[PDB]
Amino acid sequence: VSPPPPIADEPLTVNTGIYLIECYSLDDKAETFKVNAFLSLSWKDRRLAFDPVRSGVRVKTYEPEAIWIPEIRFVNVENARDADVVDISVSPDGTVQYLERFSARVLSPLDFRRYPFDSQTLHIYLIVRSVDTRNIVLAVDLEKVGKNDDVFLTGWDIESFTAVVKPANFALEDRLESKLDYQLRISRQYFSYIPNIILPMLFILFISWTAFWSTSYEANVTLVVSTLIAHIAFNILVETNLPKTPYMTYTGAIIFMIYLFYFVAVIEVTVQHYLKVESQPARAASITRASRIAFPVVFLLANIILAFLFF
Amino acid sequence: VSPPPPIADEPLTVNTGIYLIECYSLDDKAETFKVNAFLSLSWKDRRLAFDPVRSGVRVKTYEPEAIWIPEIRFVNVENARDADVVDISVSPDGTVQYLERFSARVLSPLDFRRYPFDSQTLHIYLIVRSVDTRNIVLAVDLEKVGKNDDVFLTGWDIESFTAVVKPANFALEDRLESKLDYQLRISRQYFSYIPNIILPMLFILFISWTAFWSTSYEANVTLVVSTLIAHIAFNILVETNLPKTPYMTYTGAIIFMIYLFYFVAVIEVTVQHYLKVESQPARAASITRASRIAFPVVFLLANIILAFLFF
Amino acid sequence: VSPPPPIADEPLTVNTGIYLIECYSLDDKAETFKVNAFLSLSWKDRRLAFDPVRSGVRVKTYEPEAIWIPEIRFVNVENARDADVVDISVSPDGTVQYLERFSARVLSPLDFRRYPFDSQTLHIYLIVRSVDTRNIVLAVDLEKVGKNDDVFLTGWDIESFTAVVKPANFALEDRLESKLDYQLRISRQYFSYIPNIILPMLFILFISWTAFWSTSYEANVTLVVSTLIAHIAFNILVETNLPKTPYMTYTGAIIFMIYLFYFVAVIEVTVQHYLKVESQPARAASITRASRIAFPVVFLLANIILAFLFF
Amino acid sequence: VSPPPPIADEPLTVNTGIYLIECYSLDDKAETFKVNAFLSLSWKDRRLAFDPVRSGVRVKTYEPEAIWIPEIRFVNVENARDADVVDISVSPDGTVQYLERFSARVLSPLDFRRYPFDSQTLHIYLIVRSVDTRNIVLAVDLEKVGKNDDVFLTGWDIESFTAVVKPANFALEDRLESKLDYQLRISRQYFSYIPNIILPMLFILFISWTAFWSTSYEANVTLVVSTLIAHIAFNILVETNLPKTPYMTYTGAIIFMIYLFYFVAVIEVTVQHYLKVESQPARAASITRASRIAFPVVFLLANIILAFLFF
Amino acid sequence: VSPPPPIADEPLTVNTGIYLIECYSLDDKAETFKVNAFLSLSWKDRRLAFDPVRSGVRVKTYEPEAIWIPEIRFVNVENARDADVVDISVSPDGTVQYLERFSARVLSPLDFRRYPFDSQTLHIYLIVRSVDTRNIVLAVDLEKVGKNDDVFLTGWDIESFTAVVKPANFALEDRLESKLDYQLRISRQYFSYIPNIILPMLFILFISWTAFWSTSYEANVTLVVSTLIAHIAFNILVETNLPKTPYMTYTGAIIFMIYLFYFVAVIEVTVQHYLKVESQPARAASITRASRIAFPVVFLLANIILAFLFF
Ligand SMILES: CCCCCCCCCCCCO[C@@H]1O[C@@H](CO)[C@H](O[C@@H]2O[C@@H](CO)[C@@H](O)[C@@H](O)[C@H]2O)[C@@H](O)[C@H]1O
Ligand SMILES: CCCCCCCCCCCCO[C@@H]1O[C@@H](CO)[C@H](O[C@@H]2O[C@@H](CO)[C@@H](O)[C@@H](O)[C@H]2O)[C@@H](O)[C@H]1O
Ligand SMILES: CCCCCCCCCCCCO[C@@H]1O[C@@H](CO)[C@H](O[C@@H]2O[C@@H](CO)[C@@H](O)[C@@H](O)[C@H]2O)[C@@H](O)[C@H]1O
Ligand SMILES: CCCCCCCCCCCCO[C@@H]1O[C@@H](CO)[C@H](O[C@@H]2O[C@@H](CO)[C@@H](O)[C@@H](O)[C@H]2O)[C@@H](O)[C@H]1O
Ligand SMILES: CCCCCCCCCCCCO[C@@H]1O[C@@H](CO)[C@H](O[C@@H]2O[C@@H](CO)[C@@H](O)[C@@H](O)[C@H]2O)[C@@H](O)[C@H]1O
Ligand SMILES: CCCCCCCCCCCCO[C@@H]1O[C@@H](CO)[C@H](O[C@@H]2O[C@@H](CO)[C@@H](O)[C@@H](O)[C@H]2O)[C@@H](O)[C@H]1O
Repeated sequence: VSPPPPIADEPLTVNTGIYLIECYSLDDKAETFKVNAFLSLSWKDRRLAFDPVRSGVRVKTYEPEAIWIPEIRFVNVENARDADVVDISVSPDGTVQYLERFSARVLSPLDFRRYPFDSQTLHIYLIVRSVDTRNIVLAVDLEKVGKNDDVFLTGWDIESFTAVVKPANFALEDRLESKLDYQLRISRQYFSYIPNIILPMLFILFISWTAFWSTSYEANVTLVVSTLIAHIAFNILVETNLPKTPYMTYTGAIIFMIYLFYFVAVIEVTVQHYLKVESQPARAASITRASRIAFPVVFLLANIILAFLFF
Repeated sequence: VSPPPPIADEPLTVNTGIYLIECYSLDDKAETFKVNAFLSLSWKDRRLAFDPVRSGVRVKTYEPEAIWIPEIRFVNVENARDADVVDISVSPDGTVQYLERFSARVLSPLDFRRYPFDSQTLHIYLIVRSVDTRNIVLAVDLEKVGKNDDVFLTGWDIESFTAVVKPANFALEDRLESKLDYQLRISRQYFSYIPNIILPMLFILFISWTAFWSTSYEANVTLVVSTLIAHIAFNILVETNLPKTPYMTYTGAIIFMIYLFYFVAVIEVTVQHYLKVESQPARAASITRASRIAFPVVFLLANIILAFLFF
Repeated sequence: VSPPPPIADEPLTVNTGIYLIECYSLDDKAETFKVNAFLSLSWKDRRLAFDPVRSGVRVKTYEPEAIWIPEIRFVNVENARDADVVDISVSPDGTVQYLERFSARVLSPLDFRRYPFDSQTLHIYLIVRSVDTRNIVLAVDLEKVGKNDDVFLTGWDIESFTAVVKPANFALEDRLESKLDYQLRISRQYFSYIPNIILPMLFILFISWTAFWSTSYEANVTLVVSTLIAHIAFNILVETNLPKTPYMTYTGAIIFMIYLFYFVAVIEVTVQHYLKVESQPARAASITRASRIAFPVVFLLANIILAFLFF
Repeated sequence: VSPPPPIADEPLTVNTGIYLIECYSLDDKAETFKVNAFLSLSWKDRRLAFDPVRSGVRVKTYEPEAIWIPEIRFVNVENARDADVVDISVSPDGTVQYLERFSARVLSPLDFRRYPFDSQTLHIYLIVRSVDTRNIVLAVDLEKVGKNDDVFLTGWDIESFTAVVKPANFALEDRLESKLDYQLRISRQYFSYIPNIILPMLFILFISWTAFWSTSYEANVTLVVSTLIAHIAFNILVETNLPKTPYMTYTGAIIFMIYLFYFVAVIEVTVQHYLKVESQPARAASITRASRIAFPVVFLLANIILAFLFF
Repeated sequence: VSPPPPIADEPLTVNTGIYLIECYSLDDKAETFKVNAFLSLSWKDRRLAFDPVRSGVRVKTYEPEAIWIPEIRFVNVENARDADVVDISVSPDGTVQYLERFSARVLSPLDFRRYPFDSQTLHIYLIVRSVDTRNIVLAVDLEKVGKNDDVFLTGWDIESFTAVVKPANFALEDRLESKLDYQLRISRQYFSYIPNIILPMLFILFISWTAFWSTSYEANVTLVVSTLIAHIAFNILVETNLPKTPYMTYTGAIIFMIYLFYFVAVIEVTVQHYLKVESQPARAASITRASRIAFPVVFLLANIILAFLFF
């Protein structure tokens, strides 16, 4: 057992395919997902030719250790995948059809910029390293790339599973390495974020603005500080579900901005009271009357500007 | 070792059964459960027959590696199942009886629409892929489907464990695949949700409505905002136990609706105060007097409407 | 290797012992615990007998695979136990003494009715399934059931480790199965629940009742609603440590009842205020005067009733 | 392969050492720690002795399965340790030197009485069970007990790693068992508890006592109940990092005591107000004036008593 | 199979390289990180030398078990690494080129002093232990130390991966041990700490200082105590992400200092009110007027001092 030798001096082509049976645990924080799939491998090995006549059988079945099998590995996994050889078929010419079922935890960065209205392309990268007597090179048999209909990934919509057909070939520590990019295209179901986070967060903000219709300092201070706190809670909640990014995310921004609104609300509440104590309620009155319009208007304007920047 | 060949040209029939020994860890968020069970397999292998009278043994026992065993796999598992072969028996006509004990973690989607008053059908899907010299096909021996009496799944009632007797047969990458649907029917015990979540949540809401019997703005603001905060707490608690769905859930909806009630209460409290400061207590008085009835009534109507839409 | 055949036509008796070396991770929520222990098996295999004299040896040693060993399994485990065969001895008349050291995660339901003053019986169930040429049956050699003195199980007191001597024998898929019940009797150390949960929870309740000595609506509302929120916190704390049961638990009931106290307190606070605004302080005064005694008395009466019902 | 037989009728002596390479994950709640270490074993096997002059070689090598090796096991682990045999040397007189590198998770109870100013003695117990043809007995080769200089265990100082030289020998199920006690002496770095928990907790308490310089019931009620809540938070935080003990811990006590202070502060705030409403401000005034001194003094005295009881 | 013997009496040099394919899970609390990489080993074994001419190949392939391979291990890992041998090549003069792909969890202490503006040096320590017939010694082939371009470690910037070329050699239990230090230089992306923790924390503090423009005790008590509570929440949040250190961290220090601010704020609020009740508003007035400037100024001075001490 060692690689099949060249008729001319060509590289050995290994045809690959991945067929997804299960998708689970897309973990936003860790940036990983779990996959369970068929991996198929095919390649010519002429040493394996045989006569159906002189051997009885149209196809031969072999056990893994009886024949050379190319060492395909995944790049972006945590551990070597878990693999069960399902079947090895050789047709008389010596074409080998290899089928395994595997499960793995795959590393794959997400772009959180438009969370929770984002989409992602997950990758599974197949690789192979050339041996000394010859160069091995990968290809996609499109016939054998797919996914079953039930493959659901909680909280995500699956758009498509396809491979980039042309391998990236490169040198790595003095041997040739041939790498393939399988892509799984998903988009986040943002639905639930609406009732669970966004609206509650808006409600509490609007409740704060009722301070603009009140001349009670002690009341206002309570309205504004209390809701501020609830906002902090949502902030903390939302940030425990995301990893820490070196860029602002869309929700992140809305969340941050809204602090500014609480801060300016407190100022207004403070100024209004101060003026009142100093015996000038009319200036106060018209600062408050303004705020009733200004706050919602600037809040709306600022949001449109953000949606534009982000989307 | 390779498949037993056809007398005529029929498929090979593998009879299967699953007998549950343990059920644990129905995890709502992950949408998985753990199972520990007997898997039974039976099929005819004529190469293995013998004389009942001549042999003087009724039956005969082999070690897994000595005979052909069909590769049965689970579709919706995380990893290949953990299996000990318990026993393999071959009788005179060459019928093999195979028995393993296995544990696995099974993926199976839940419908959270009626949570926490919901029911589910868990699935375990057995599958086999045909080989080159013949097609393998699955069937259910009902005699060998079941579950022991103590199988308790915490926080759920077990209704039934049955198999859909007719396999789904289909082609997958150019070979026939035979698949069976075992169903575990369960329903959630909603009991504890009542004292732990629902009632507390109502109590704090009703406490909010005491503001309708109070002319103190500062008091009301404290009543209404305080309880709203406790409501957010229950909301966050509830939503950490569920996964994120693209559809409202029953509890989800009640929770969301109740925000609307707090918001409107705050408005009323604001309006009442405003009119009082503006020297018109009698309009204020009759808005509050209306609210004493309107709030409980519309809360009751809205709930009946919801239970009707959901159930 | 296959089962030793009957002298007459008797079943094969396997004597068993379990000797606990470690107990850890009694997890209330999952209802499981971890064990590490010796498992000892003994049975007669006549094919293995020998003359003491032409051998010059009292005993003989074997490696697992060299002789027939009965397949004992645990019923109520997650996965097949982890086992090291420590030693196998065969004495002249062919009595085999088998000793293994194993660890396993055991499933075992708890009765949370009297938490945290509760006791439990943990079970480890040994089983064996009969083969075709004979019936195997389990027994307990009391000599070899025990636990070492240091076996401590955090937060629990260990009462006793004993086996029910008589197996339950029954049929399961057309073979006889012999099952033994080892029982580990424990009771919860309730001590810490007192200063960590119970008393705090009482202190905040009592603090609430100070509203009965205050004519300040604003003050009272603060007292009552504040402490109610702390109560919710302890409620949430407590319920994250327990699984969800279809029955009320003792702590659960105290917790729930207390909500009723807060609710009625808020009513009283409300009524008192209302009457005062409506210029009748004397009715108010005697409702409050009553409450100072009613609340603590009815609280004490309701608790005695509950302890009675639960204990 | 079976045990080397006695020259006279002596027991076989296995010399042992443990050399720590890594210490991590001292988990207070689980009462476990993880260790990575060399385990060294030495014993005389005469069947293996050879000549140095004629052999030309002065030491001989072996693979594990080629010679008898005593089965040493750890008592207080979760699972059998993970072990790579590093090397096995045999010298001319047939002395074997065995070396393995292992990792394990070790169970070892902690005394939380003085937390977080506490010290602990972790234990790793080695054990061996005698075989039928002779008794095996353990000893410590001090030359081979130690730890590397970088062995750091987060949040703990390492004082010393020594073995108690004399084994405990005892019978267990009719065989002799020899057991050795390796001790790892550590003490907790309490530093960070000071700024993270203790001081904040004192700060909020002191803030509570400002009520004693205030004649505002509403203000006071807010001061006291608010801080009491923050106190509960620190309580809950602290108790999630400890396991539940059947004894008071030092911090636990301070934490519990402090509730008593809040409760009495609330009473005082209540009494003061009551007297004021009832038109007697001078009794009120001198109760408060007393409390300004009493509170801090009794708090200081109570703490000295506790430190004394605990330390 | 055993070590290749010296031409003269030289040590055997093993050349090593590590080439990172993946970095993930830098966990601050556990002080560990996960790595996935090529490890390459090279050394001369003359027994394996061969004539290019007579044998008709310029390279020679072996399976691990067929030749001697030095036992290289990592020092600071949790468990033995997970390794596939990728390839073993022997050239004519008997130079062996070994290549494995491995994954491991590496322990490596972090200096938290400047968190979250900190940088770290992660280490992977390769080691080998000499055998009896000769001394093995490690070196770095710089040709073979590297990392691929996509190696991203979430929330960290990767500066460089280099090896200190000169081994530390030392004796351990009477054998020579040769150890190499591969260093991975990273610095934390502090960006998101700004909007998520730092600014919110400053906002709530500034809100507190509005109390300095308010003569309402009851209001002030609410501002200062509310925000103090929010600060405790940020404190708790921050400290659950960090392990417990025996030194103050930068954030740690800001956070602690800020408590001092709240406490002094409360005192001011208290004194102001006291003086007012005692009929001297003018002292009060000028204490508050001072505080409006003192607080922000001393806050700013104290921060410059801190940055200076820490950076
Ligand atoms: C004034 C102060 C107010 C402070 C309020 C702060 C509220 C704190 C809420 C945090 C709740 C923590 O739990 C929140 O929900 C569940 C469900 O996804 C998750 O719990 C579990 O842990 C992680 C795993 O790393 C998650 O990825 C998640 O899938 C789940 O398995 C958390 O990641 C967190 O998102
Ligand atoms: C003002 C805002 C305040 C709002 C704060 C909301 C408080 C949120 C508290 C979260 C509760 C902690 O944990 C919540 O409860 C239980 C459910 O029975 C689960 O807690 C369990 O703890 C352990 C096991 O004991 C983990 O294995 C965890 O994954 C989960 O099974 C979580 O999945 C989560 O849903
Ligand atoms: C309106 C006010 C709302 C306030 C509500 C506040 C509720 C706060 C929730 C309490 C948080 C405790 O949640 C948890 O309790 C138990 C049981 O799971 C935990 O005990 C352990 O926690 C972690 C590890 O330490 C998990 O592995 C868990 O399975 C358990 O072993 C505590 O460590 C704590 O993390
Ligand atoms: C109105 C009242 C509000 C009260 C609110 C109380 C807030 C309580 C917040 C607690 C947050 C969780 O607290 C922290 O969480 C994690 C951090 O990974 C820990 O979980 C883990 O527990 C064990 C092992 O499982 C330890 O090894 C620990 O270091 C940690 O890794 C907890 O034991 C605790 O350290
Ligand atoms: C994985 C574990 C997750 C951890 C979850 C733990 C989160 C705990 C959240 C803390 C609850 C906040 O508790 C908060 O205390 C103070 C601050 O207002 C309040 O107590 C309050 O006294 C005053 C002064 O504040 C007012 O605001 C008034 O509203 C009253 O309720 C409450 O309004 C409440 O909002
Ligand atoms: C007035 C009192 C207010 C007190 C409020 C205190 C609230 C504290 C809330 C903190 C909740 C825990 O904080 C965050 O939540 C969890 C939930 O998956 C996240 O999940 C995990 O926890 C930590 C620590 O175990 C890491 O292992 C991290 O990599 C992540 O996997 C972390 O980001 C955690 O830091």
